[PDB]
Amino acid sequence: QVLVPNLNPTPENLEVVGDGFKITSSINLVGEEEADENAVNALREFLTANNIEINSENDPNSTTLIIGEVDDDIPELDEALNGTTAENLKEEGYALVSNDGKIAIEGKDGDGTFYGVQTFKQLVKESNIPEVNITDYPTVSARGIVEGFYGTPWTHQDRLDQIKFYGENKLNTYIYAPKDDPYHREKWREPYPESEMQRMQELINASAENKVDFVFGISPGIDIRFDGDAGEEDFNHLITKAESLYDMGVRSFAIYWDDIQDKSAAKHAQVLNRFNEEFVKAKGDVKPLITVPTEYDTGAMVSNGQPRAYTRIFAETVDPSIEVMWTGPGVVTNEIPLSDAQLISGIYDRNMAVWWNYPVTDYFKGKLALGPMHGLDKGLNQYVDFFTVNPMEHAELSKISIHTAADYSWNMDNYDYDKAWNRAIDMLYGDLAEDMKVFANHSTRMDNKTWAKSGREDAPELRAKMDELWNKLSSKEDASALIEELYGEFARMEEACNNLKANLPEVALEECSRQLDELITLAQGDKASLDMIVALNEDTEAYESAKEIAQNKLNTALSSFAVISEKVAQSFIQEALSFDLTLI
Ligand SMILES: CCC(=O)N[C@H]1c2[nH]c(CCc3ccccc3)c[n+]2[C@H](CO)[C@@H](O)[C@@H]1O
Ligand SMILES: [Cl-]
Ligand SMILES: [Cl-]
Ligand code: NA
Repeated sequence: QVLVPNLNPTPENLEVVGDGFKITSSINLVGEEEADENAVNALREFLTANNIEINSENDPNSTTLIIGEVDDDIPELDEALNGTTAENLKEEGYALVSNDGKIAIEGKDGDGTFYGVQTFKQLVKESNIPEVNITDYPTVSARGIVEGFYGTPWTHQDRLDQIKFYGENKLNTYIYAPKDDPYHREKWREPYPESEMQRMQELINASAENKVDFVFGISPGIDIRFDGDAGEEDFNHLITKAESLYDMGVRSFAIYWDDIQDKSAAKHAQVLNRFNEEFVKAKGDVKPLITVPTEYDTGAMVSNGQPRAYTRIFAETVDPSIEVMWTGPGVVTNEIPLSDAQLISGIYDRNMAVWWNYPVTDYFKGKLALGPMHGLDKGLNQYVDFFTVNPMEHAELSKISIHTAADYSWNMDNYDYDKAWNRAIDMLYGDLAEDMKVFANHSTRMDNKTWAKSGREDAPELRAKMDELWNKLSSKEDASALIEELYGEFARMEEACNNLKANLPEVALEECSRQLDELITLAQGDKASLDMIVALNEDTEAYESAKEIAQNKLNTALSSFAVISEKVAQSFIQEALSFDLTLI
């Protein structure tokens, strides 16, 4: 009576200054004429979807909804806001106040109005709203996804659905750069045939409608020629390419030099500098060029606190107005500490862009990455102004991690990874949220066992409980209470997974059915591992029997393509098998 609903992102400023109130079958619409075009179509769609009519003219008594910019200049808006303004905020900023009856939305620019609507959309529940005073704006100005992974590229529907999802969580950047789109890279010189072109146009259109900058990436580095007529012919292919995507409405571009053998720092930068001049600037309404250098992680870029040969020359040749992306201290790493970003930003003498390789799983596909942004410094905004994550080829399940990235990048300072993660699953899964948390909590840590690792540890509280069990048994202390609690945990893993199998929407189930079965198998080996232990009671029969099962469950898990809970549910079984409790 009446609480604020989960919001994503977390708005900069929000306080309850009322009990909230129901919105009528019919509201008062004021401002649609002036307000941002896209912010309004998003309103009408929400309004439609929710059995909420727009008054052909006033009252009664209707709930009063008022919307527009600050340029735009309306009377009801100001009285409505009644103290609050979006006049002194960054681009994409807005204000929202729901005053008993009244609902006021003004953004600084069209962008912020649209976002103000998104926050409205999330605030209303049943027609009920809370009374609140909101001023909101992003920490980082560019926030989004780079579809840059290896593997089957997102389908065309996948992409439209992501692009909508991005609008609703205030992410504003989508970089188009699938490694295995032949035309992005393997055949970069070549024009998209007619029907990809048709499909490409809808991406673009859909993106503008959701205030998403659609960025067109190209990766010519495997075979591009730099010198003489060969270089002219090739640089022209780049133009031809960008032009066609310009002539479709694209006003951002990226040119990527990652994962190639040719380390011609000077030549790469010169291609970029040429494009900045001949395309970007000659066009006037194209956003800054974005690039990744062939050295794109601190280990590859730096030695002894100083740039390496390639990075040094790249840094000094490439135009200041160009956004350079780096991945952090490693290609797939635990963290980006402030000190890493300071270092990299120093070398390029600019605010940097991040290409963050999580939740992407192309380098270890058996595992789904279902955790929150983790390990990224909460003061990164000091040196970084462009933050994107590289997602899984699994579009739907990627949403959980992307959800958290939206809150990290929009409200960096207050970002809490555990709360963000919970919110994300709550917001995305509804009645299934609790069961989905159980499962996903075991699938957050990525680790290919060699060079690639990132993410929150899997099921950390269970892992500490397993640790305590071993400490009490090696000490020869009574552990029956804990043993009993772990039975409940393992039983609850299997219960949740079964509920997920039978009730998940198909769009999500098809991405995780194998991993669901993997956690069920381990939960059963976990349970059999406990029996193995209780069998303490010098019962050799029950011991051999629970042992062959624990061992079979483990072996099934080890053999299976799906990977989950390596250091927790799976490891517990190997820990239990090696705990020799038969000694006298
Ligand atoms: C910043 C550029 C980047 O990360 N490029 C690719 C990239 N390069 C690398 C390291 C190089 C590599 C490539 C293939 C096989 C092993 C290692 C890892 N990754 C990501 C994670 O797999 C891929 O998704 C990216 O497309
Ligand atoms: Cl050459
Ligand atoms: Cl496996
Ligand atoms: Na800068």
